Amino acid sequence: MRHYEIVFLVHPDQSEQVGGMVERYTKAIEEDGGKIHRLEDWGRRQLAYAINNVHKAHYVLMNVECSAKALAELEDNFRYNDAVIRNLVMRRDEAVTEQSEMLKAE
Amino acid sequence: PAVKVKENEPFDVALRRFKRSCEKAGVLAEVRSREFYEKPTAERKRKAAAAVKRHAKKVQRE
Amino acid sequence: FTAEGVKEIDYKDLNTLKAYVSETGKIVPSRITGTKAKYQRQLATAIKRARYLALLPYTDSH
Amino acid sequence: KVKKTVVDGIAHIHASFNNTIVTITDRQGNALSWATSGGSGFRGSRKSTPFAAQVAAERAGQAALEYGLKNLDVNVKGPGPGRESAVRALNACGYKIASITDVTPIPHNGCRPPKKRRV
RNA sequence: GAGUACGGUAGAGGGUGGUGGAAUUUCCUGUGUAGCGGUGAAAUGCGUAGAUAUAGGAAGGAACACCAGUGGCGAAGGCGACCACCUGGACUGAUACUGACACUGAGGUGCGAAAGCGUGGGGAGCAAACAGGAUUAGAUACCCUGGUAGUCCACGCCGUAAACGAUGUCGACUAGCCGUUGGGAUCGAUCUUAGUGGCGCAGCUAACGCGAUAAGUCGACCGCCUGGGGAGUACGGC
Ligand SMILES: [Mg+2]
Ligand SMILES: [Mg+2]
Ligand SMILES: [Mg+2]
Ligand SMILES: [Mg+2]
Ligand SMILES: [Mg+2]
Ligand SMILES: [Mg+2]
Ligand SMILES: [Mg+2]
Ligand SMILES: [Mg+2]
Ligand SMILES: [Mg+2]
Ligand SMILES: [Mg+2]
Ligand SMILES: [Mg+2]
Ligand SMILES: [Mg+2]
Ligand SMILES: [Mg+2]
Ligand SMILES: [Mg+2]
Ligand SMILES: [Mg+2]
Ligand SMILES: [Mg+2]
Ligand SMILES: [Mg+2]
Ligand SMILES: [Mg+2]
Ligand SMILES: [Mg+2]
Ligand SMILES: [Mg+2]
Ligand SMILES: [Mg+2]
Ligand SMILES: [Mg+2]
Ligand SMILES: [Mg+2]
Ligand SMILES: [Mg+2]
Ligand SMILES: [Mg+2]
Ligand SMILES: [Mg+2]
Ligand SMILES: [Mg+2]
Ligand SMILES: [Mg+2]
Ligand SMILES: [Mg+2]
Ligand SMILES: [Mg+2]
Ligand SMILES: [Mg+2]
Ligand SMILES: [Mg+2]
Ligand SMILES: [Mg+2]
Ligand SMILES: [Mg+2]
Repeated sequence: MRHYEIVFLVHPDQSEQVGGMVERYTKAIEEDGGKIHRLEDWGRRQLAYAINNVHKAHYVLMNVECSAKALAELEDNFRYNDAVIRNLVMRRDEAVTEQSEMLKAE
Repeated sequence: PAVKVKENEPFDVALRRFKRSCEKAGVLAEVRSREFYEKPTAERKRKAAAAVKRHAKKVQRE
Repeated sequence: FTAEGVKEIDYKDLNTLKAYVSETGKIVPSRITGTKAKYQRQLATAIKRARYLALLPYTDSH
Repeated sequence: KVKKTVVDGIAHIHASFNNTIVTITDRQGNALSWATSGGSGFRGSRKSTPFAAQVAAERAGQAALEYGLKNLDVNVKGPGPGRESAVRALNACGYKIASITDVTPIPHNGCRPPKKRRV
C-alpha cells in the first residue's frame, strides 16, 4: 500500500548485533499486515569518506510494506539509536524482490 | 590533482602529467570564477551570449 | 540502454555509475557521453543518492 | 643546541597571486624550515614572478637539508604564478619527489566573494 | 466550442520537517621564526605580548560546485543539495458521458523582485552609513584596510521596477528549411501533437524589421494616446 525501500548502515565496532537489530526492526511490518519483500546484508564495507572518525560500516537493505505509525517508529529508533550513523528511505510505487548486486565475482 | 611517479620516470613526464591532470580537473577555471561576486543578471547575460556564439559557430560549418 | 539492457537505472549498478564519473569525482556532461537528457537526469540523481551513502566520494581528494 | 633527525617529510607551497610561501614539515606537520618570496628580497611586483618562487623554494630546501630528508611529498595550494617553478626549485636542491598533489580549496557554494572591482 | 470519468509521462510548481559534503571565520593546542597582507606602485592594518604558514580538535551561520542545456515548470513575480509528508496544474491514448454550460470584462477582488517598516530571534561571508590609507589642483568617488543597519528565520505591513517580447486576452486562416524538450503512431526512416529556438516566400512597415511563438488576412471585448516643458507635480479624495 505504501512501499519503503530502506538502506541502513551501522557502526563497525558493534557490528555483530546486526542480526538482533534487523529481526527486532522487522517485528512491526507483519503485525501491520505488511509483507517483507527483501532483506539483504552485505556488511563490512569501506566508506568513501570518514563518517564520525570511522572508515568502515556494516550495510543492509530491506523492503517494507508499512504505514505511518510503523515508519515513524522506525525513524524514531534510528534517530535515538547510537549506532545508526546513517539511514535512507526510498519509497517506490512497485515491489522489488530480486537482489541488488550480490558478488558477481568469486 | 595528484600524480604518480614510477619506473624512475624522468622529471619531465611528471610535470607534464601534473599539468594535464590539473587542466582536466579545471582547478584554475573554478578558482578564477570565484574571485568576485557575479550577480545573476550578469549570469544570464553571459550565458545567453555564450549560447548565441555557440549556435553561430555550429551553423557556420554549413 | 535502449534495445535490451536496463530500461531504468538505480544506485545499485555501481559499475555503470562509476563508468560515468570523471577521475576527480565529478559527473561527466552529456555532450561528452552523448546520452539522452532524461537518462542524464536519472543518472545525476542516482549519483547524488549513492554519494550520500558514502558509496562514492564527493571529491577525489577528501 | 637542540638536534633531531627526520626522513621522508612533506613540503607545502602556498602560491597566491601576490606572494608564494614555501615550508617544510614532517608527516606530522611540524615546521622545520620556511621561506617566503618577501623574505628572499623582492618586495613588489617581482615578488609575484615565478623566479622569486624558485629562489624561495630552493632556499627553504637548502635550509631543511640539515635534517636529512631523503624523501618529500610536495603539495601545492593556490592559483598564483610559480605553481610549478617551486617544484623544480625543490628538485634542484637534491630531494626525492615522492608525490605531487594540489590542495587548492574549492567551495561548493559557500560564502559570497567580495564585490567586483571597477578599475 | 467547453467540460467530466479512466491508465500513464516529465518537471528548480508550492508548503512543513529532517539530514549531508566542500569552504570561510572564530576559539583552544603542538612545531616553527621574521615577516604577512594588499596594490599600477604604495600605505593604513596584522606581527617577536610570537603573527602568516602548518597539524589536530571544537562552535556557529549562510549558500548549495560538477549535473546545467536556445533545458524545464509557473498567471505573472519567480523556482536549482538530498529525503519523507501534504498539495495545484500541464502533457499523453482510447472509450464513454453532459449537450453551447463560451469569450471578454468598467467597477471590485487576490497574488506580486529588490530595497524599506513593526515585533521577536539569529548573525559565518558580504556590505549602504562610517573610520583610516592612497590618487588628485581638490576627491565628501573610482583603489586598499576595517566596518554598522541590512542580507537569514517567524508573523504583519508596504503595492513599486527597463514588473520588457518596451508587443492585452480569445478564436480562425496563410510557401518552405534546420534544430531541440515531453508524448504518440506506421515501417534507423516516415507521419502527428503540445512547447522552446535559428533562417526565410508572399504580405506588412517611415525604416529598422516582423514573418504559424506576425508586427500578414480577419473577427469579439477591454485598456490607453492626442506637440515639448511645467508634471505624473499642486490641491481634494482614498
Ligand atoms: Mg580583493
Ligand atoms: Mg593558523
Ligand atoms: Mg583545520
Ligand atoms: Mg521569467
Ligand atoms: Mg526583502
Ligand atoms: Mg528592512
Ligand atoms: Mg525586519
Ligand atoms: Mg531586530
Ligand atoms: Mg561580519
Ligand atoms: Mg571598501
Ligand atoms: Mg572586510
Ligand atoms: Mg566584516
Ligand atoms: Mg533605518
Ligand atoms: Mg523570512
Ligand atoms: Mg523578470
Ligand atoms: Mg508599459
Ligand atoms: Mg516609448
Ligand atoms: Mg496581459
Ligand atoms: Mg493576441
Ligand atoms: Mg482564460
Ligand atoms: Mg490567443
Ligand atoms: Mg488561437
Ligand atoms: Mg526571419
Ligand atoms: Mg507597425
Ligand atoms: Mg511605422
Ligand atoms: Mg471590428
Ligand atoms: Mg471588437
Ligand atoms: Mg477584434
Ligand atoms: Mg501639453
Ligand atoms: Mg502647451
Ligand atoms: Mg500645456
Ligand atoms: Mg504624487
Ligand atoms: Mg496650481
Ligand atoms: Mg494627494
